[PDB]
Amino acid sequence: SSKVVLSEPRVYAEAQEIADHLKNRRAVVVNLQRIQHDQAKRIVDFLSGTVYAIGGDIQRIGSDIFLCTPDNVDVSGTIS
Amino acid sequence: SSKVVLSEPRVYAEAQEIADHLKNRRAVVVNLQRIQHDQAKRIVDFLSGTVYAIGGDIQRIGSDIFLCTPDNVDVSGTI
Repeated sequence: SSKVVLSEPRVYAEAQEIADHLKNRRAVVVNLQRIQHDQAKRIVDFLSGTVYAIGGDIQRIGSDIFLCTPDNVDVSGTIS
Repeated sequence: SSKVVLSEPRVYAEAQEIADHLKNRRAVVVNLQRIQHDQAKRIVDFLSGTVYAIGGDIQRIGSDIFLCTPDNVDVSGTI
């Protein structure tokens, strides 16, 4: 019924695919633990701009991993 | 609208609170980065039994981090 996408991007360009998911109202788990760190930063910044624009959110869920949500997904709880 | 719960348990007994969320049709992200490693294992095994019982799923989504879902959440892609 609801859909969550798991994403492990290799290059900065793959952020566009993630943003398309968000625009289509799906949450996306973004694992950046195994990407070049300079590229990870770029992804996160791009996705911050995406979510800012569509009224969603982006939240760190662990070391170099994030949950991006559209406005139709409420997230509760926190991770240190 | 849907709800996703973020959990960072510190003791094994908190796996019950995660299981309650799943029985109530919410996905839970379970970050086991801060718990003792021996106890992480035991949480992950407890949750596999829970999801087995209710027809959901458990998927590793990074180091020491898992996505548990009930049957009403479809997960696509992999990590």
